[PDB]
Amino acid sequence: MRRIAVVGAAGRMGKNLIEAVQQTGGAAGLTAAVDRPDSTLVGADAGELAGLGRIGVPLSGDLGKVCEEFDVLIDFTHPSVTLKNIEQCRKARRAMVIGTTGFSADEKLLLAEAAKDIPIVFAANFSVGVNLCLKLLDTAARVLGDEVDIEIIEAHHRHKVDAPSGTALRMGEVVAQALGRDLQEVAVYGREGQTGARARETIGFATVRAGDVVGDHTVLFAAEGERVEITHKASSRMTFARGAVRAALWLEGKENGLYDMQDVLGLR
Amino acid sequence: MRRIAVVGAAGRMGKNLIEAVQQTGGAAGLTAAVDRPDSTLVGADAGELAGLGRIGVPLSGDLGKVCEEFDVLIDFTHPSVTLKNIEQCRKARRAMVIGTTGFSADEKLLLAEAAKDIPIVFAANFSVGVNLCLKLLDTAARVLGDEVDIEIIEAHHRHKVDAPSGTALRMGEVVAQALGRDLQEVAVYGREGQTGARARETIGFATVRAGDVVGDHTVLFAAEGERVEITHKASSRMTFARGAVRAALWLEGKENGLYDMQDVLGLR
Amino acid sequence: MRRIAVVGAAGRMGKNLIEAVQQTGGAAGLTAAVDRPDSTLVGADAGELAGLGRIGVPLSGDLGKVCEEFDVLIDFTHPSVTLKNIEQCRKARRAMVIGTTGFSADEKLLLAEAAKDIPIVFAANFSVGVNLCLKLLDTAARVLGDEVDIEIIEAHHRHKVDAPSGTALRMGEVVAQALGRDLQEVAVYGREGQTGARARETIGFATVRAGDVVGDHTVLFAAEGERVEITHKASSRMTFARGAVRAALWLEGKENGLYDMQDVLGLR
Amino acid sequence: MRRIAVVGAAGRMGKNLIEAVQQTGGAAGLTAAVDRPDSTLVGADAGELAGLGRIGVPLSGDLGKVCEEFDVLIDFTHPSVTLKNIEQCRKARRAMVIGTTGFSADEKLLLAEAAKDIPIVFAANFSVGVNLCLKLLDTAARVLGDEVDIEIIEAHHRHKVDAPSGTALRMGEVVAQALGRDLQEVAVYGREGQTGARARETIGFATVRAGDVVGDHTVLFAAEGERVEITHKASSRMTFARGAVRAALWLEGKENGLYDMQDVLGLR
Ligand SMILES: NC(=O)c1ccc[n+]([C@@H]2O[C@H](COP(=O)([O-])OP(=O)(O)OC[C@H]3O[C@@H](n4cnc5c(N)ncnc54)[C@H](O)[C@@H]3O)[C@@H](O)[C@H]2O)c1
Ligand SMILES: NC(=O)c1ccc[n+]([C@@H]2O[C@H](COP(=O)([O-])OP(=O)(O)OC[C@H]3O[C@@H](n4cnc5c(N)ncnc54)[C@H](O)[C@@H]3O)[C@@H](O)[C@H]2O)c1
Ligand SMILES: NC(=O)c1ccc[n+]([C@@H]2O[C@H](COP(=O)([O-])OP(=O)(O)OC[C@H]3O[C@@H](n4cnc5c(N)ncnc54)[C@H](O)[C@@H]3O)[C@@H](O)[C@H]2O)c1
Ligand SMILES: NC(=O)c1ccc[n+]([C@@H]2O[C@H](COP(=O)([O-])OP(=O)(O)OC[C@H]3O[C@@H](n4cnc5c(N)ncnc54)[C@H](O)[C@@H]3O)[C@@H](O)[C@H]2O)c1
Ligand SMILES: [Cl-]
Ligand SMILES: [Cl-]
Repeated sequence: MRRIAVVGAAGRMGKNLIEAVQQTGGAAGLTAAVDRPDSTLVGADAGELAGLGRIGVPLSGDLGKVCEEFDVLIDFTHPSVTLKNIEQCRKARRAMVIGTTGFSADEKLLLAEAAKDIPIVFAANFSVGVNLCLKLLDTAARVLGDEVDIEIIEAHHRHKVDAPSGTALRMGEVVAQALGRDLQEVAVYGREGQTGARARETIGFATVRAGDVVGDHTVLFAAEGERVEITHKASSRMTFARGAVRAALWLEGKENGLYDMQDVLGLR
Repeated sequence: MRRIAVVGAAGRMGKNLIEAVQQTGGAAGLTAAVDRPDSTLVGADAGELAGLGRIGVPLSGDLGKVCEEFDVLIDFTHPSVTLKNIEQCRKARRAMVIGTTGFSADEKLLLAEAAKDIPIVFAANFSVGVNLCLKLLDTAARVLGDEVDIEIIEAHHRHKVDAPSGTALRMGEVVAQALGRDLQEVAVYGREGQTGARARETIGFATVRAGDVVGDHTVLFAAEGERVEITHKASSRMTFARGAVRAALWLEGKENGLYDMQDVLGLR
Repeated sequence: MRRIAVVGAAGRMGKNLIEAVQQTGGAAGLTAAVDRPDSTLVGADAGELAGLGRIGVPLSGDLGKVCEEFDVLIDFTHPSVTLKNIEQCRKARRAMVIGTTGFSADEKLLLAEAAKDIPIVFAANFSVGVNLCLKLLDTAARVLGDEVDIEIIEAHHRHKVDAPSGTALRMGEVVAQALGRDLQEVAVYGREGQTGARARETIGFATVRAGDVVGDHTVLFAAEGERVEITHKASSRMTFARGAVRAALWLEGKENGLYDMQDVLGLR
Repeated sequence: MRRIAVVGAAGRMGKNLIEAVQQTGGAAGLTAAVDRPDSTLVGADAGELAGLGRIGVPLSGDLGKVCEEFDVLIDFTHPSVTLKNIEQCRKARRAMVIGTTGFSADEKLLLAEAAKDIPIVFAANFSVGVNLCLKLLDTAARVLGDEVDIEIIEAHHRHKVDAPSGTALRMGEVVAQALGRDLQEVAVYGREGQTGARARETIGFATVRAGDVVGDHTVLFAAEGERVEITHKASSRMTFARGAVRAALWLEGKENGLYDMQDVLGLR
């Protein structure tokens, strides 16, 4: 089977990753789990810590002591940690799946550099469903062309501070690019009063903020006689964990390089 | 059976009214149809003109010519026309259903003045479903109270000039009044950038403009653990015609006065 | 403030109840938390156990030792436990909110008996949104009458063994009763092949089983020209916890008796 | 401009085709309109008959009379009629768009035989959105694989006789073929009682019959953490007419052969 290590294992995503690894059924197995060296959770069973049954893998504090018991490392931590993990995995010639965000430009260049020596999957969004939708949106925009009005409707919980969501904006950009438009020029984010007849080129954003919604995204393509909607509904962050594990498996037998979920899903 | 006349019978709502009347299964029947005396369609069968089979009712040009041949007049024309229609019905002591919009405050007083002598149903919206939703919203808002975020999502076709719709704003007003809020003070019509966390008092409007959508309206009430949605979808203007016909039957036996659809539907 | 005890505090619902109590903001406060006497969690902070900050209330093993530090007891345990709690609360003249399910008929009679001496809220479903929807459905069915086709669409996760859900069936019964129909006679649960034109009286159930869906419920009322949909979407069991806490507060100053959520919500 | 003739011009699709042709912004124009020689509508303007302004094209009764006045014939009539239409177009060497349904396997061979001499677009469904969705479904199914539960939810009006729709079954077949399943073996059309936990291979159909719904189709792909939905909503039969007109323009310059909408839309 595929031997998978998880670093940041005691974290929110790390716990989800442990779970998604066990849910592959002998395709993969957890062989290592690493968190902070100064963590009082060090020594505890990684399975128990994630709310699962006892797996038989203790939480350890140093990737170096276990750096040879795995085939691939999945990393959802913090840039300063991932850089150190990159170093150890590169030296040990082990593949990586990196979900950590917030890398600086210089920190990013290190990723491509390490990708000379090891195969890496690096993605800002590991959701299989979201990445699939991004491809479907490109196909739909190209087929439907300038016949349709395109509107992006999203809902998120009452605590979200940014609107529209990063995902909605990305969907907007996919559509804009497919139709040769500049999103920033044609985007509308609200409507109040006498707005007038809709321009065909407009990409409209209707944004709902309410309750505890994890994240709903719909792109509507509407013309006379018909509507097409492509919709993603998230219920938890397990979607990112499952996509990371898929990436970890996909990496088996792959040439050195820097890949993303479009590669993993065969959508590029 | 109930003898129904339709004025503005060649118009958009007029044609729908003819169809809605004929569809009553024999409870009612069309006995007169009037449009402009100006009309080139004068003489043509009312059924044929509405795309139905021949009904046996020619399109008349003068309400006065057929004044003594109907129990109730349904009027979807124009304020100037209705004000004249009213005086004729008032003198002939005939009941009216008035769907015409755009009356001044003074003219409404004139309608009421006439309603002293005849029963009249006068409503800004004759859709049974929309008026029902207005009542359901008041109930929902009172029960859920300040615990929920309330968002009003609507979609209309690409040629609609005003946003949010009059129906969406009315839904807004119903919820605001139930919760003791000033809609103008708490309404939000768009979201862009760092809007920050949502204030509970906010009534948000997310408005979609696209394709040929006749009119979709949803009110979302959201809190931790659950969403409640009250939704109306219009497929054609037949919804208003059917509601007007329901009013015309309801008027039978009613004492003089000025009524609305909340009276007709018993929602008051 | 309102002093609230929670029994079954270490359980799934008990943990949610602790959380919903703290989320009232001085309207209520947790003063006691009881679970199994033989629990090794006894002594631990009820707040910490539920994943919250330290509340200052230890988990105890016996309601009797604390039976006077609270105004109302919320109980989500098991019938054999609740019966004992009923006894202690009755003697101490303390109100109760009972969410425990699975009572036998004889066990139920004890509830009504205790309700001679104390005020009790007892409900099979403590969700405010679901109970609200049940009332809205009655209003809608009565207003729309035999003009509409009524269809109940629900979705639940891939592990649910019963179809349609208990909630969908209850919604079906509300509608059936409102229109004077027998649900069992008019219900349809699937459609395959040449089913023919739809009978107006039919109440249709379209049931989706997929993924991890917690529970979506929609009642569609459809006629020519329009659709009305009343929809409840659950995201977690916190909805039941929040409704129980509302009941606990509602009980303040109430006469002895047996109440349900229709009373709490003022919908009866 | 492209010279388009419509046969069955007085029919339901015929009228829609006339409108769709006139709406092309001058890319195309109607030059002939044929219905039964039997027709009482013979002589009437094609625009007027379709509820449009006078177009200047009288309804003809014989395809042979106008055989040399169009580049492409759009045919939505009846198999017996189309088989004759084909031989005339074949001899006049005129391209065809055939929307007529209900051909035998032998007659399809005859269509192909004719397609040896003229270019023909022949499709069971001319909606651009529906055909697009068929392609998106194949992509979605291949990417998501055996990880998801796949459910097909559709709604149609109260007079539709067959369930699920032909479009829903086709969507079922697309997904089944992508995943190497036998649709007949894995399809489920209803759920009642203790159905038990869902098998992953199952393709579920939840079918709604209600009101005047022209046709809503949704395919849900669900797994832990996320739902993906691909949705088509038809508002009128204009969707098929617009697609047929797109095909008629696409045919310009095409070599002889038998084409479908996957060719027209480049989805192959
Ligand atoms: N790409 C995606 O799809 C996606 C999705 C969700 C989150 N993220 C990113 O994943 C990262 C983690 O998110 P989280 O919410 O899981 O944060 P979190 O803080 O819950 O978990 C982070 C873990 O890193 C551990 N950690 C810190 N220093 C360490 C070290 N030196 N060695 C090992 N472990 C160490 C912390 O102890 C903690 O357990 C963030 O960058 C977040 O943006 C990416
Ligand atoms: N209350 C509602 O629910 C509702 C819904 C839709 C429309 N409306 C209102 O209905 C009215 C008409 O709507 P429409 O879209 O049918 O417009 P329309 O212009 O198609 O119909 C107007 C008809 O009135 C006829 N008319 C004009 N002067 C006349 C006269 N002196 N005597 C007789 N007929 C005369 C015109 O010839 C035309 O046929 C507008 O005020 C619109 O706002 C109300
Ligand atoms: N009415 C509703 O809306 C609603 C909603 C959800 C669950 N429920 C009902 O709530 C009950 C609990 O559900 P759960 O899923 O929370 O089960 P759970 O088993 O997670 O929690 C039950 C708790 O009861 C505790 N318990 C057992 N014996 C006890 C005793 N003698 N004294 C004190 N505590 C004791 C157990 O230790 C456990 O912590 C069940 O009857 C379930 O059907 C009702
Ligand atoms: N492929 C698609 O996407 C699609 C969509 C809708 C309908 N259809 C098919 O289109 C066909 C017609 O659909 P409709 O609903 O428009 O039916 P319809 O009967 O309204 O139209 C039929 C028309 O054909 C005319 N006709 C009959 N014999 C004729 C002849 N010998 N010469 C000329 N005209 C003649 C009739 O007079 C009538 O006007 C059916 O086969 C239907 O299945 C296909
Ligand atoms: Cl109500
Ligand atoms: Cl694709």
